Amino acid sequence: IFKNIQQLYIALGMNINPTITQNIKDQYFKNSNWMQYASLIPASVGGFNYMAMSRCFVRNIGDPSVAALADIKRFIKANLLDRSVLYRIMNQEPGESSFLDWASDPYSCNLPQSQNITTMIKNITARNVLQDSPNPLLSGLFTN
Amino acid sequence: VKGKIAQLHTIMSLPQPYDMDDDSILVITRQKIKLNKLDKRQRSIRRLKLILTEKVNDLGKYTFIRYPEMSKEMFKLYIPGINSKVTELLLKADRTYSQMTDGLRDLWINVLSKLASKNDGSNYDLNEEINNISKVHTTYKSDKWYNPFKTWFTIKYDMRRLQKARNEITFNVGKDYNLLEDQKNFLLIHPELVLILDKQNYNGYLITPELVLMYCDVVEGRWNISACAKLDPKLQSMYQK
Amino acid sequence: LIRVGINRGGLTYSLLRKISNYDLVQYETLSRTLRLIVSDKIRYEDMCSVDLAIALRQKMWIHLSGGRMISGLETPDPLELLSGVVITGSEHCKICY
Repeated sequence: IFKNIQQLYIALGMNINPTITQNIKDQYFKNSNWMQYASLIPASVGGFNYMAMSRCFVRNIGDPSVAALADIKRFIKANLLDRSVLYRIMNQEPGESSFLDWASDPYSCNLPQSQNITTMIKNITARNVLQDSPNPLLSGLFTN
Repeated sequence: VKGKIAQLHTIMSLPQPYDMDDDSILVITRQKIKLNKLDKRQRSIRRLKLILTEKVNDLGKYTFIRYPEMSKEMFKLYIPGINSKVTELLLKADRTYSQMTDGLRDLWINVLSKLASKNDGSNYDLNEEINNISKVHTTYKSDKWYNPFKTWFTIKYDMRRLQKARNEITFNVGKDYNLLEDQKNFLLIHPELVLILDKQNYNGYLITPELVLMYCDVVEGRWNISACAKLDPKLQSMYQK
Repeated sequence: LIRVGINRGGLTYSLLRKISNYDLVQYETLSRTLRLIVSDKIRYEDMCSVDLAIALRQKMWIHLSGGRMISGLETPDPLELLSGVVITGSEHCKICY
């Protein structure tokens, strides 16, 4: 958790990415209990937490959403989070994925703009690079 | 590769520390310099000698050190004047983490009481590992390999920013280097090199970006190993060892 | 990807804008979620995590699934499930009792 918090601060304040605006930085730094919420909320429901505490004992947890919500209940029971946090997570807004995107990853909830970088690269390669190629395999497979 | 560093020393006119089995790249570079066929990157590297001679006056009395021998003096590199940007962020991280230790301890106590519930007392309050939760930030902050880590992270950030800025816009050819002068250290950062001058003992170090990344990640690993061994009760002796 | 694209052709900034804006979009989405106004009409902290996950998946996929159900996904987590009792000192298990 501590290293995740340090990573969040470094990425939000001392990164070379030029698309990060001052608005995001001084919204997360100034608002009360926002970086703690970002680092504690499990990411399966929207946060930046990739270690469910059940992983510390068993390897194959199951579907990550159940573990994430159990950890949220555990957090709000131990006064780390609040009930309003769980209410907001329940009442957030849905994304715009489709049936094929659902089939490509079934465990995922409809988080808006949740596509991985590797998924985007793979989609770009499939739809643009390998369209017209002389190879019989790719010409047969990758149509328009 | 030793050849790259030897080439950096032989492009701009500096003394040659290295010795090699086959100095073919040095001969090639000298021949290219004589006939003036240097590439764009090599010309940009070479043009920094004028700036180095203009800023540093007594450059002729400095002795440059090879890569393996300088490691002792480069694993602990403290430049207090340039790491004033990451210190604030790390302090804010320490504060926002110190605001959660009580809840974290209560959570772990509840979980351990649920998983292994003895019916005859045996409270988990007086547990060493649970009691060491409240000093993670204190242990990282007051560590031996903290200041070198901050300095190296700042150097790497500056170098990477310059390298990325080169890719997007090459138009600003005039000034791409970053210069920081002080009564202790003289630091020049270029997308292709890092030059450090220690003036009290008259020493010089010229390193490639590969060496920058290597030193940064090695110092980070040392910091993490030392601190995380200090916290855990089972590894307290392994810390000092 | 860039090397192959420039070798073959067909890469444009309109396609690669998402890769550059990914991180900012993540931060913006979390910020939008974190400042939402909710009421305490329904207590979501008194339900089992499986029921909570079922409700969440029902709510998120409302445009695709509609009123229909989704099955074959949810499995109980270990820590919520187990309860260990160390029997020592000649005392019966409380749960077994």
